[PDB]
Amino acid sequence: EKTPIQVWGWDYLMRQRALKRPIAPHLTIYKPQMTWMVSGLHRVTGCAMAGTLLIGGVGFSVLPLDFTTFVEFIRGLGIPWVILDTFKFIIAFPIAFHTLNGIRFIGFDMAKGTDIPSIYRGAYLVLGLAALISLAVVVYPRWERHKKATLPT
Amino acid sequence: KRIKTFEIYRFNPEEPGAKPKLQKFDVDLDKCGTMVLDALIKIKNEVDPTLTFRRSCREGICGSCAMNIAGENTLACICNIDQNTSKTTKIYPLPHMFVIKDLVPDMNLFYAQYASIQPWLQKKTKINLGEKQQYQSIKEQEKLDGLYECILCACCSASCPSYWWNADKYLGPAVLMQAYRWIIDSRDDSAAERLARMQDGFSAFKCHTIMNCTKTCPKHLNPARAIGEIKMLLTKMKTKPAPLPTPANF
Amino acid sequence: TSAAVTGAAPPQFDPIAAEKGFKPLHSHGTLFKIERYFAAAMVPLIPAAYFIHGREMDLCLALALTLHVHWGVWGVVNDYGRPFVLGDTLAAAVRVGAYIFTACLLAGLLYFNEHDVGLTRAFEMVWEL
Amino acid sequence: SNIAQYKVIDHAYDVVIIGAGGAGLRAAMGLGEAGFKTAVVTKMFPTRSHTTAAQGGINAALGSMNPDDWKWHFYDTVKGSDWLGDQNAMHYLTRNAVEAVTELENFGMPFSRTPEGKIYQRSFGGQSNNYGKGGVAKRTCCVADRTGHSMLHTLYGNSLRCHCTFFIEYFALDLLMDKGRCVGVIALCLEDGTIHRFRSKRTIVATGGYGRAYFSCTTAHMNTGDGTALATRAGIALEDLEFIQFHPTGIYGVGCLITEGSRGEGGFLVNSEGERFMERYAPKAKDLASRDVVSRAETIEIMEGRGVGPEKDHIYLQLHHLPAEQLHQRLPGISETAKIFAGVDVTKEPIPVIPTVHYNMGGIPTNYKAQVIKYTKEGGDKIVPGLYACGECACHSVHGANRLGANSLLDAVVFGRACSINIKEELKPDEKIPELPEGAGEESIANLDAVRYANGDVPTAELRLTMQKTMQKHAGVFRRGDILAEGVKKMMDLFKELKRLKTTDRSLIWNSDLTESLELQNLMLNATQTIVAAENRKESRGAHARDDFPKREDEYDYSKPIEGQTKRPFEKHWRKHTLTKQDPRTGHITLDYRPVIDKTLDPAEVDWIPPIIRSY
Ligand SMILES: Cc1cc2nc3c(=O)[nH]c(=O)nc-3n(C[C@H](O)[C@H](O)[C@H](O)COP(=O)(O)OP(=O)(O)OC[C@H]3O[C@@H](n4cnc5c(N)ncnc54)[C@H](O)[C@@H]3O)c2cc1C
Ligand code: HEM
Ligand SMILES: CC(C)Oc1cccc(NC(=O)c2ccccc2I)c1
Ligand code: SF4
Ligand code: F3S
Ligand code: FES
Repeated sequence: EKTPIQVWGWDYLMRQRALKRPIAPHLTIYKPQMTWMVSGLHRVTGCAMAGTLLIGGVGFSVLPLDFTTFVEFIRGLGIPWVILDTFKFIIAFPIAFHTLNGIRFIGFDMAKGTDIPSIYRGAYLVLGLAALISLAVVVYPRWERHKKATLPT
Repeated sequence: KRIKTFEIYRFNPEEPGAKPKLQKFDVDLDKCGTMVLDALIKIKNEVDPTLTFRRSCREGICGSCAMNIAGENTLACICNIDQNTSKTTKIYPLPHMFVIKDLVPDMNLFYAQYASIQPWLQKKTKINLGEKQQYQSIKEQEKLDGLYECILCACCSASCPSYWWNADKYLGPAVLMQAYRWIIDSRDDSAAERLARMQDGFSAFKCHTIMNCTKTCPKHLNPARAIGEIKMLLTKMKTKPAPLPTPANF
Repeated sequence: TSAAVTGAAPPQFDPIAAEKGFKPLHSHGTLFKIERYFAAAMVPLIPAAYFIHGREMDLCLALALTLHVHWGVWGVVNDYGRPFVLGDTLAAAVRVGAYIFTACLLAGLLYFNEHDVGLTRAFEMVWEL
Repeated sequence: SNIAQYKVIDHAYDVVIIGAGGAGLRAAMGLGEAGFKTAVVTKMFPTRSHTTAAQGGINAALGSMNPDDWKWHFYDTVKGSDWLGDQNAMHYLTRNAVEAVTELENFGMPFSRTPEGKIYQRSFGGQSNNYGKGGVAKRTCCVADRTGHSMLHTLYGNSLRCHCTFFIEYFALDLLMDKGRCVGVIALCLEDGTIHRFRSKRTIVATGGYGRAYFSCTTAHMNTGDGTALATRAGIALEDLEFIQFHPTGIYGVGCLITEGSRGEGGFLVNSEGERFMERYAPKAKDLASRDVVSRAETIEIMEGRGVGPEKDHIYLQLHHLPAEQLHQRLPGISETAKIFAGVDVTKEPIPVIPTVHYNMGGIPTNYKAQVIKYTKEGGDKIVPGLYACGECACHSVHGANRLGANSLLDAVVFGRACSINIKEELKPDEKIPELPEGAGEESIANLDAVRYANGDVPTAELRLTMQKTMQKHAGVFRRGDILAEGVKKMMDLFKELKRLKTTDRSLIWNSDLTESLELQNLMLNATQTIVAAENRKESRGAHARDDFPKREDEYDYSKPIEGQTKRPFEKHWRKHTLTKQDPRTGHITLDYRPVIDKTLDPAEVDWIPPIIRSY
């Protein structure tokens, strides 16, 4: 059920249709800004992750394949160590950035940090911390795996 | 001569089979005012009288000339022309609004929604309309600053991707800040009933904190902050303070 | 010439006339609040699962992420499952599909934690590569 | 109607208001409250109306800063008019100020406040306590910098409760007359090119002023004097048109108004010497002297080489000496406007400003009840049945020869309300909506088509400009009989160039080429009538200043004592209203003159104010 204005609004949309009037261009023409790019990102990450959990969970169930014989198949390719840790970085970032920016947006929901300096500081800080955490979590063990390979015993 | 070139969205509903266009217009910057409106006028008067746009106030207060310049929603009359002539400056109408002709969008859903909030003082005790002044303290009235300035230009509502996709159900940042301008008016009683009118999951809550509104507002106001405030109010995280009591001698 | 036909009033929202007979109460308020409280609670959990692993974290990740992503996609769906662009039946089919997406998600994860390595372990095994 | 088809669409309303600014809306509210089927026709969304651009405030003796009396306001208002003001109407204006402005606040207009919680009041131009004997009055109620913005948005807001039905972006073509009586309006709907005929028992004309008659003005692009054009085309003579207010402080390059509030908060005008020159031209009120006196002060200083800037052709308005806490609390909008347009940090540099066309005290003649009037020499004030006018488009006359600062927003609200009040108490529901005479508005349509497909050599924008340019040069702040005569000579030629009009846009849907051409016609009527009136008034009074007639010619010489003089006859003195009667097609104007009303509405309430010397 709808408010009265939302009823009105739909009836408005119907006239606008029936008058064969065009809709003023929008995404095609609007300037890229940290405001919306980052919202776009927050949803894009949020969604990608869910989609991976679905294609993942359900995929490996509906296939004869399992997760172990998958990790051998890719290893088999013996792809370079930098590429792999980059694919790792790609996995960390959605989790990091969305988690961070998730709290950011909850501020915005509560009227907090809503001026433009706060909006841009917030943005950068959250892109930073997420990338840092993503670069740390990839490199740190890979760094300890090089310490293992070449150290004193 | 310094020749700036403009790319100006066109549409003629009169003509059969007509589809939107982009038209280049060259303007001698030395024979033209500092502001983007000035160019549109020059072009209308000296080059193409069929070029059609809205304007009144030449000073940024009516909000009639709201349009999309250089990618962002602004007022044409206080947007400086981009002096660097190797750029072409693009001028579309307010994004995602039905158009009538050229830079003039059907603005009526916007308006209807602003009616819906009931933008007028309500009092639960009938007053003698002319008789005396309602008390309101300075602090109390200063809550209205950054709220009553809104010129109804729609720049921000038309920068909100949620209001793009659901203009029909989500009210949008312009109408919502104004809904809030009457909620926190200490002189207004009906805060509760005002909030009741936008309880549902679309009216107010489809604000997904994208922030393009507070960004683009050519009056340097903040709707995203006001909406946030409504969310706190709408979830009982906060309440409207009661009016400071009207002192005995008043 | 002025031989003409009676006109009608232009469409226009009467905010008072609309007010007569509509009272309805459905506060999405208390629902919105918890969606956020729940995301706030997940902030601890995400790093908690970086460190502490096991079949029991696999379970809580699987439960929190199922419930959070439920409300997630629902929104995304109401944001783009618009009847103006899809017409109602097809758009109510996207609404319903937001729930099928929740239930398949869980089903898939449960399976994956029960007849496969588990979430935390699966993450280990790609990080080892 | 020759060369096209037109969808006409008929409506029946109790009262139809042309206008949706201050006056228009306040009228609508009262009417819709009192029950009437009210229709509001406006060529722009009502918030875009020029009222929204107002700034400094609205006068009322609220006494929120110091004790006050509406009689003192009355006084200051009449002294303001330089005794061209009708004192009955100036009485109604001021008596009802306190109540009118209180209502605004009671409607939710968010006035700035005093510590006590009351409406904040600032000082302004041409006002004083104790009938001119006291100090600089504080009567000017303000919402900061943007009083007009807040007032109009409030009225509009409250106009959504009154069930008044809006027709937004309809361009009003003509009044529908049926033998000296007005039965409605005819307009062009911009959204679809349909033509509309509104039948109505009343018609209120509230169309604002005609600032765009000139090259440089503070007014909006939409101030084209349509309402006055309408009346002129209904065979109604317009009154006092030669009285054109030049606001002392519009921004030099662009005409953007900088508020008188900025002086009455402590700002002053400064010349090239660094002198605060207004202390010479008006010792008692200094930079808060009346608008006509200040503008003339500047205009001389420019003439006598104390101009400022590169070319020495404007003066400075200085504010930087005031606290920034006060500059942001009281003048935030003009703080910003000066940044945007003049590059000026107002707390550190002065603003480049110069007198600028602002208000039009002249307009459609009316009585104290705002009922439009025609005037015979021997029959007198004969009311036009069905028609009312208020706001800038009217000449009540509450301003006479000089409008006071913050008195117009008042006149709009007060006499707007007065229209609703006076109509409730004169229109009874036995009387039905007037049936239109046949062929109603057929000519108005003929003009539309003609302008619409106009062929000729001279485009519509070129003509407007030379109208505006002519007018700026020949009917300025200081005038002479030869310059004026040469200016009439040129204006009447431009009227003839109208027949050679080019238009280009042929559409019906949202055609700004067309409506601006309709506006240009309307502006020619006002400008031609304005200048012939101005050319003939061989005196100096209020805004109208003749170099070659620098005295104010009244019935007596009010600079000698009065006892033992002999009253000059009507014909030899100038204390009268100028009336201008123009054949719209030929363009020929004939003058007439109409006595100034000196009685107040009730002598037991307030005593009429005899003329004296106007010394600020
Ligand atoms: C920059 C500026 C600042 C000012 N500041 C102050 C101040 O601080 N205090 C003060 O007292 N006064 C001030 N004034 C004077 C005052 O604001 C105006 O005189 C007042 O706003 C006029 O109100 P109005 O309703 O008569 O007309 P406006 O407010 O001019 O509105 C005119 C209306 O008539 C309509 N209209 C016109 N032509 C047509 C047509 N052909 N068809 C249909 N509709 C039509 C328009 O659409 C519009 O809605 C200021 C004026 C200016 C220019
Ligand atoms: C760890 C802390 C997290 C927090 C605080 C958080 C918070 C939020 C918030 C506030 C939203 C609403 C955004 C909006 O309305 O625009 C949201 C949306 C979403 N989240 Fe999360 N989230 C977290 C982790 C995750 C994870 C791990 C996933 C994994 C699949 C996920 C998937 C989503 C999805 C799909 C949405 C969709 C709604 C949208 O983008 O508009 N989130 N999240
Ligand atoms: C092009 C930019 C300015 O605009 C766009 C275009 C497409 C999608 C979106 N962004 C959303 O649709 C979106 C993102 C996050 C949360 C809610 C939403 I409704 C923005
Ligand atoms: S908020 Fe800023 S942008 Fe949105 S309407 Fe009011 S002014 Fe125009
Ligand atoms: S752009 Fe739109 S979604 Fe929210 S904060 Fe701003 S309104
Ligand atoms: S024309 Fe008034 S806002 Fe630009």
